[PDB]
Amino acid sequence: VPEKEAIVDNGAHFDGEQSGTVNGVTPPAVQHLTAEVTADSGEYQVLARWDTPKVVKGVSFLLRLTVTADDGSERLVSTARTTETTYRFTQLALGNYRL
Amino acid sequence: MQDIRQETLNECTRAEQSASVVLWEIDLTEVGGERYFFCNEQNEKGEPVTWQGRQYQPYPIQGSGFELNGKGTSTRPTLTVSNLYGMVTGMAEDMQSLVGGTVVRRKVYARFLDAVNFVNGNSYADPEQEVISRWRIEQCSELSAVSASFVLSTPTETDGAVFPGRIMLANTCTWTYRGDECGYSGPAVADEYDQPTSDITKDKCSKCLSGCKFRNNVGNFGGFLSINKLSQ
Amino acid sequence: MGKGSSKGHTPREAKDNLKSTQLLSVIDAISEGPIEGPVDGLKSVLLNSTPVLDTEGNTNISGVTVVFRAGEQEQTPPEGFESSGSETVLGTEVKYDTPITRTITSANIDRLRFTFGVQALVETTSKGDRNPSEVRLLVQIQRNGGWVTEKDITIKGKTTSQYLASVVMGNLPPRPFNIRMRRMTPDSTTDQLQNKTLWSSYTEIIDVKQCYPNTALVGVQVDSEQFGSQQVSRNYHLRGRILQVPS
Amino acid sequence: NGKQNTYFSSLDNMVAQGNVLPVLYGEMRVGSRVVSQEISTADEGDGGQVVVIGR
Ligand code: SF4
Repeated sequence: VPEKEAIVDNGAHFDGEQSGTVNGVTPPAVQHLTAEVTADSGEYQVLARWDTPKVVKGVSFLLRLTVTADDGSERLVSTARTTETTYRFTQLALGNYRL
Repeated sequence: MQDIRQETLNECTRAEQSASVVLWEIDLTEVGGERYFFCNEQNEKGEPVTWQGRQYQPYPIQGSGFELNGKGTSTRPTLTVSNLYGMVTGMAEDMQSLVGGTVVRRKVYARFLDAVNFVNGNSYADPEQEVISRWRIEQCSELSAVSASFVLSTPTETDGAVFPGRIMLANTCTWTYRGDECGYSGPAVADEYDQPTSDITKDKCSKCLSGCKFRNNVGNFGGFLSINKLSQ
Repeated sequence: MGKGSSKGHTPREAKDNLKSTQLLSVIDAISEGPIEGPVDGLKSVLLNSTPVLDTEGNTNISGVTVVFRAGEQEQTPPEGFESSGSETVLGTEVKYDTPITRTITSANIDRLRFTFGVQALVETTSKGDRNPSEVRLLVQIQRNGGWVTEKDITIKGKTTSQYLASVVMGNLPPRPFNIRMRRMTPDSTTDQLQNKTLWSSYTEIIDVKQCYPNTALVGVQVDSEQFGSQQVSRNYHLRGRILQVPS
Repeated sequence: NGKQNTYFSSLDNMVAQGNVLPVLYGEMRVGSRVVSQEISTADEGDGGQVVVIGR
């Protein structure tokens, strides 16, 4: 049956999104990230709040707190990994902090 | 015990009995063919054997390997038939080698045959005296210029089957188009390549999500359109 | 509580101080064809190894929304599960005198989610200290000619920065739509009481359109905070197939 | 370790791709084939009219 070959290399109509549905189950950016400097407890504390985006099979969060240098560069103050949607920072020196 | 009439049981115990005639029927109606009736012998008048008013044309045919065993492999009988004059050949090129057809075998004592078969008639003629067995054609094992051998199998034969059979897939529908589970009854929309068509004879589903959307049948889509990302 | 569908819904415990709530939405597939269903009810749903309802009816776990589906050929999709969302940001303040309105008038929407909130909620007094503020807002639909209230929301809290919430609703009439959200509290006339409101954005939800024709799905929608960082292992004490048994 | 499994039960939430759909025949406590599992933010307010966020 030499005429079989023509049928074989006629693959069906795959739907689309060949690149992988442009997600790669990569989590979206966290939303509503608000920092709050308060002293109602008698000392300076920073409360950080955020909302979980739509993820797959579960989620965790990575926090990176850095402080601005005098020359415009940055210094790594702290790093953390959590599962909660809130965090608390205490005993922070004066400066401009980016979380 | 088999449900066979008292006359056959009476004949089985006799010391001197009549010849046991085996009549065969090939039923290809379910596979798009016709029904053929065969007997290994003619009658005393040189005519095809008439059983229950139906003529069974003479043709060299012989079956072997018939047994009833529950333990072990399912029994696979064999049926050898004459291929002189290229008759079975003509069936092999028209019915896809007869595969999927039915073979019906009747055992009848010659004393119960129809009266037309005998010159002097049959006073004990009884059309209700027969033993029937049904099988299916599995493979035309050999076909030559002389003969043809067929492998038979019980209709159940759980050989290639699996259980459970329905498979969980994404981007593909496992239902049968316009079937019960698919539940589609609309007009012609597109072919298997999603190209729109108003031709009913060219209306098929691509089994993809786009093919289902073409018919607005996404509710009845047989796939699971989220599992592709949880399996990583 | 029925055959072919169920609702469960043990209520959620009231929160104390604002805060968000992580939600775990699962859909579990079991069996084929019409099945009888749960052995008892909501006591047959085990979230890790514990039934939702104690043997006396007490709720072991609060915040569960099991929605059982049998294997009937003619089913309906499990409600409350989203598939895609379209978020449009319209962050503006909502004053007492002026409502907002946006006239979404889409075509393929299923549910509407409102992202409202307050920029601050402190009630400062002379010499210092702070107190809650009691903000109230109202979300209304066009409903032809009469703006019928859909969801009135009251917020109590201290806060210092922006806080955002969300509210979902359905039953949407056809779509020459007009939505609205307006303020109830009078205004922040003084400087020591800041209770400004805000309508950040709204989202259009399309939900799950695939009513899986012959499987038996469950769906949970349990809050994931009560359980630890470990994953939730759902178990079900179901009954089996509806057989073709001799009459 | 030493656990014995059978061919007629499962208390696990197995992967549901290319894995067929199970069949349950009467009673039994069962696992599942997870079809969807997403973690999001719960929206306050369930039904009715009145919604209170903070108490
Ligand atoms: S994809 Fe939709 S229309 Fe096509 S066979 Fe499946 S259910 Fe039917």
